[PDB]
Amino acid sequence: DIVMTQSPDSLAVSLGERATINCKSSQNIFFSSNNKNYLAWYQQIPGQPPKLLIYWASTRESGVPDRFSGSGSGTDFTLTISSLQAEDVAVYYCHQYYSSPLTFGGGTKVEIQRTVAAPSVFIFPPSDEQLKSGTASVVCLLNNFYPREAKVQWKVDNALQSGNSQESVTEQDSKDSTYSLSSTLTLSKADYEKHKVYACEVTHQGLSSPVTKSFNR
Amino acid sequence: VQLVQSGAEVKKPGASVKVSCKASGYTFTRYAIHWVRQAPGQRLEWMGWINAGNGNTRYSQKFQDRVTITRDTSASTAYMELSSLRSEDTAVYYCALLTVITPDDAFDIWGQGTMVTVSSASTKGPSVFPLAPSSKSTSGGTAALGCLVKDYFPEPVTVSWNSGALTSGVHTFPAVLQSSGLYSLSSVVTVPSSSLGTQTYICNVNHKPSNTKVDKKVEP
Amino acid sequence: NPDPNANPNVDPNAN
Repeated sequence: DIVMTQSPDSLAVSLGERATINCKSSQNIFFSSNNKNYLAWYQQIPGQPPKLLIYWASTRESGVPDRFSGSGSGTDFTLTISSLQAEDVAVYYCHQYYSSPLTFGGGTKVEIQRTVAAPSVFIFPPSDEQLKSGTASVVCLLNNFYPREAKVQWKVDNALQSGNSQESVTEQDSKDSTYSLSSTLTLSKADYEKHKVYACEVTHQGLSSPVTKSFNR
Repeated sequence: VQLVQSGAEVKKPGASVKVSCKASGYTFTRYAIHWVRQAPGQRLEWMGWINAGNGNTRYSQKFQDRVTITRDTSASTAYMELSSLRSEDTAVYYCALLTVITPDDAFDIWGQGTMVTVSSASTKGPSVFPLAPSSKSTSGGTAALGCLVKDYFPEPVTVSWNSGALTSGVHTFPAVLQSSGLYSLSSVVTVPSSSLGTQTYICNVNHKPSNTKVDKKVEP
Repeated sequence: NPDPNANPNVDPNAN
């Protein structure tokens, strides 16, 4: 099979900076008879199928911005984004259609480097709808921060919780290049009714000290 | 030109799955339909193609013993059947008109993907709970609100707000598996706090495995 | 040389 090897695995540059992605094929994908390289470049954002950007290693698909360009021939190929835009955050794949089986590269993830942004912190008590079901979820939202690293701890009646909460983090936002994080504390209704104070404590580089958002049941 | 795939499914290990791919916007018999799968976090894996006209196929070596690709020209649909499923087969399965390069036209179209989960776990549509805006969910002049989409299986759910009219500042988080074997996620949006009394916010939750179409009003 | 049946959708003479 034709192994497609991409480098680097991840890339982070500032808005408007040039980004370079390398693709090497384990065998030569140039055909001297038509002077074509049988290579395509794809863009994939979370939740969506890949989008074709380049084919024949350097022909842009119609509608693709001219800041995307493909180069190389034989085994060594390059995808260049001449001036990175916030919407270009995605995973990029090369693809060969020289021979069977068709194969794809491992992907290159492209992120934006931007300034520090402290999270905006919101907290949601369990809804009355959920409580009548017998379970209680408290949701702590860390909105639109940068960089991605953050710490959320839950305190219930001032006692640090362990093992009853889970987190999720979004991909970098296509407009402001920030992240968001959800942390959910899950209790049975009876245990939720045993305590008064619920709090989520947030540590982030944009904060000189942890921020705590709290409510009483 | 569109490809529309059947909904997500759970199948037990060892069972078989069949995914459909309805084509529209073109003459179906003109091109080959490819099937490509994408495991969570892994790369794109090509499985095979079928000529929509004459029905000839080519399969990848990995899937030959257990994949069958067929088509129905009258229904303009291609199918992929994978048998003897293993957990390793849990992935998004795409149909695609890959790199259609013709004398006067070049395009490339994918279906939305069909998540197939190999598991003996229970199937469950989600419970959709409001995350109401309150004094605890204000960052100055903005208010955060959302929907808790809890206790569903398998993936995925899709969430929109106000039937797609509300997109700015929406964050639908990746699902997380609970110890119960069920998934939960939240979808949140920030809105002006000054506007909470005049605007309506509805989260639209779809879970194809359970035909869930829930519209939940989120009120202050 | 390329296999023209790797992807039947590709016309190799289309430049």
